[PDB]
Amino acid sequence: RKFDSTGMFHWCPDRPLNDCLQDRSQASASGLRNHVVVCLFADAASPLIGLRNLVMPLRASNFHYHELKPTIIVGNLDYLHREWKTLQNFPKLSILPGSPLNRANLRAVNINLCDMCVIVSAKDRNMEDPNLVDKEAILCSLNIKAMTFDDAGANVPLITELANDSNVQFLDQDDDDDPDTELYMTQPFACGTAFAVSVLDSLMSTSYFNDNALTLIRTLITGGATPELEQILAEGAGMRGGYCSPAVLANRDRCRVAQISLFDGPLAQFGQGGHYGELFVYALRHFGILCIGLYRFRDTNPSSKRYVITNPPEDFPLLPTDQVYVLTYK
Amino acid sequence: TFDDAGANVPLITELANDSNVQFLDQDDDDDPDTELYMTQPFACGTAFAVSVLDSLMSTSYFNDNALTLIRTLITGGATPELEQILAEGAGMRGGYCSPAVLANRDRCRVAQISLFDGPLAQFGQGGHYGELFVYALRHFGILCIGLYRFRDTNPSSKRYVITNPPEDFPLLPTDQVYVLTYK
Amino acid sequence: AANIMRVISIKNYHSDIKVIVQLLQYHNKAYLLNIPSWDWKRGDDAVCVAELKLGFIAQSCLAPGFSTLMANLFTMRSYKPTPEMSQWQTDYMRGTGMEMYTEYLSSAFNALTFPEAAELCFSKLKLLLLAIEVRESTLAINPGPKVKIENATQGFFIAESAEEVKRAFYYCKNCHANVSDVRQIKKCKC
Ligand SMILES: [Ca+2]
Ligand SMILES: [Ca+2]
Ligand SMILES: [Ca+2]
Repeated sequence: RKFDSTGMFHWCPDRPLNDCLQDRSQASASGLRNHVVVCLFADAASPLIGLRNLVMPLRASNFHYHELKPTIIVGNLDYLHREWKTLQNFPKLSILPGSPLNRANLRAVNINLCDMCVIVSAKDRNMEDPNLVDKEAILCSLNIKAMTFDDAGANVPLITELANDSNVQFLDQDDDDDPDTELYMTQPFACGTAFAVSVLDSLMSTSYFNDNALTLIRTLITGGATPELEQILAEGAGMRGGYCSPAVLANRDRCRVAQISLFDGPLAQFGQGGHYGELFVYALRHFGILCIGLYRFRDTNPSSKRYVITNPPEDFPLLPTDQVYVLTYK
Repeated sequence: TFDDAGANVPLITELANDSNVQFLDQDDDDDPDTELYMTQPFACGTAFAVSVLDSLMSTSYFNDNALTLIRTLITGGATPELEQILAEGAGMRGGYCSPAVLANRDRCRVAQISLFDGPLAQFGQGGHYGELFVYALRHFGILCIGLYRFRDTNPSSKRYVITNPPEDFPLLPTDQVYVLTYK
Repeated sequence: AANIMRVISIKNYHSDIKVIVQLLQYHNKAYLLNIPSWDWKRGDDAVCVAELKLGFIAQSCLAPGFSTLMANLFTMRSYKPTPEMSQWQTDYMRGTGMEMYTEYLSSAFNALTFPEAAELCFSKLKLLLLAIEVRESTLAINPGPKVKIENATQGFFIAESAEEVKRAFYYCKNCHANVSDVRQIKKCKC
């Protein structure tokens, strides 16, 4: 199969947006499952958010073509026409034009079967006062959280990007909000359900103190965008690609952050009251897996909310329902 | 002029600003210190404005069922299931219907009837509203709630509404009666 | 949008609060119907003024004066004569003193049909009964002879004041409420 000219991403020859546009009947006829849904909120004139930066990590060349998550953007078509010039080189993408708040678009898209729903907005950052600034994103979250998918609802996985951090309080219930808590301590951020640009401020100082650490995170979060690819994109030709030589295709063995479950398979022995240090050493030795944290249920008994524990102590007790973040090659 | 008239076409206008009701009619005797509900165009049912709906808020607090009563009348039967179906964004879904759902086509409605002819006309010749009320309830299951009467009892076609008259209230043969009815 | 964010805030703080909100556009009602904890069965309600506005004038196309008939029942007002008013203005204004009230029918109404209960309210009590809450429970407007008054049936009345409709709760038949001037009904079937 074809890759970008540096072999880092899966690639597709150009297309017209009408090759990937779908109505609700076409979208519903397609068996979308384990996909990514992007619920974009845009006016036709609103600024470009660069969805290429969302899609490109999902097309990293270290995935096999059969395991690439299909992606569907629900949003304004006139906006997506001017976005499209950047997106047209990625395989398995599709567009359902219309509002993400329509509870039909959501059902056609199989929102209950997706692996992640992304809620994102291109609207003006002070279209009005700071209470209105995220009302579409909040309504979209609450809408999805309320639906019923009787052949549910508040168990669709979701991540929303907030224009104004204090609006995180509206984003979840069973929560105990407090406006004097800063974003990183709130339950939606601790669960990975919310994100806001304010948490990225301290990257500036890390670029000063250790620039290599910023290249480490960029190679992880971009899925392998090298400075050569940034150079090629700066020539304005778009992302050039085709069939690739074995010598560049060698870079498809990139380390990635995956997540694994202690419920079944060889590590499940640690789920029955093992400790994180026993798991860490075992997995590093047997698999070259490097464990960096846990994703654990908040309700240890009810809700599906899970919270992230970065780098636990060696003696930290495991639960059979835990999931482990791992750096891995395969 | 509709020569084969004119000021006898029935009309209802919705006002963005209530004090403009004064311009809406002539032979009227306007006064800016009167509030909308006392003006002749509102008393005749020719004008409407959103300001008369303000006090629905407090009725939703004091007796929510009364607000469902009026909503079932004014919408012609929009149930919360229809509001739910419309909230799915598919638009209003429909088709042929089963006899079991079609059973709901016998809804009570507010109609209007005339004392000029037919069985009630006996009350138009100097009967009283209480005699009419009891008779119609018993013979027809009609529940009379008010009158629509000509303002000029002699000229113009303007009629005004009398809600729930006294039992002894005198009828005119030109009156029309508001009725809750099934058929 | 601002009002929806306020209901979202109130419900976020505590889901069980009865929220009554005024809305200006009918398409905006869909947004708050989709909040996780909006529940009409518990009392939450949206007075959509566009829906109501166009509903009253639509029923006026079918009954030529209903919007005035009906919009006067939902504001409290008391009839107060002034001697310069014409006959039609005194007749009209007496009618504006009416509102719609809810009250429990007394036990003296039990096992009457709605038509007997309505004749009785009108002729003896001087009250216009127009509906009943049938026992979960459902509103019935002008139900036919098939429907009986059950014990503790709530009825909807048109009357001048809440002090009028109490008469239907205190009406005690041959036991005590025997006498023919309506001001006298005020005490039980002792
Ligand atoms: Ca909250
Ligand atoms: Ca005038
Ligand atoms: Ca009154």
